[PDB]
Amino acid sequence: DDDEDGYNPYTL
Amino acid sequence: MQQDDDFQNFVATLESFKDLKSGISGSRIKKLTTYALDHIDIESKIISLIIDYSRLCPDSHKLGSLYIIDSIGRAYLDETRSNSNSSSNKPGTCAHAINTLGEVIQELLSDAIAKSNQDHKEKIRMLLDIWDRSGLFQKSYLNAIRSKCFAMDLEHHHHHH
Repeated sequence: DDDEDGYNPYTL
Repeated sequence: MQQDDDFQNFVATLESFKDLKSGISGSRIKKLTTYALDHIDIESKIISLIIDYSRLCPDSHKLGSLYIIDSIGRAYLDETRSNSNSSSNKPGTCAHAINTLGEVIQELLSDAIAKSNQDHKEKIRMLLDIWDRSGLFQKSYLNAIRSKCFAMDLEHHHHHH
């Protein structure tokens, strides 16, 4: 799914 | 701030989040964050929302909400920090916000990690590490996760270090 998935806390 | 981007946007984002099938889109988290900061006169409803959303559902929401709170926390911390992080009880602003969260992070995290599996549980663990390193909740590892027993207990049948 192209939606900037996978949100990492180390990267805002 | 003329009745534009009110709680609607915030709640809307969160709602749509859970509506997903374990997707957790960064976009949503962003909206919630920017919104919160943009309106520090609603730290209560905001923080309260994300919090409830987490404890609400099992691992599902647990992981999701966790990520959301993470972003907001970092930003909020820096914001209030820029001036002076002070509080006592009840919500009011960034300060009170962080304080409140740290007062519920126990059940939140613990539950999240527990309800979470090898995979999910792994994500939470990492996030926690970054938190301490960065300097979000400078409480010297609250009793919550403090007791390694937390992970050890939820730690299903599997080897580790």
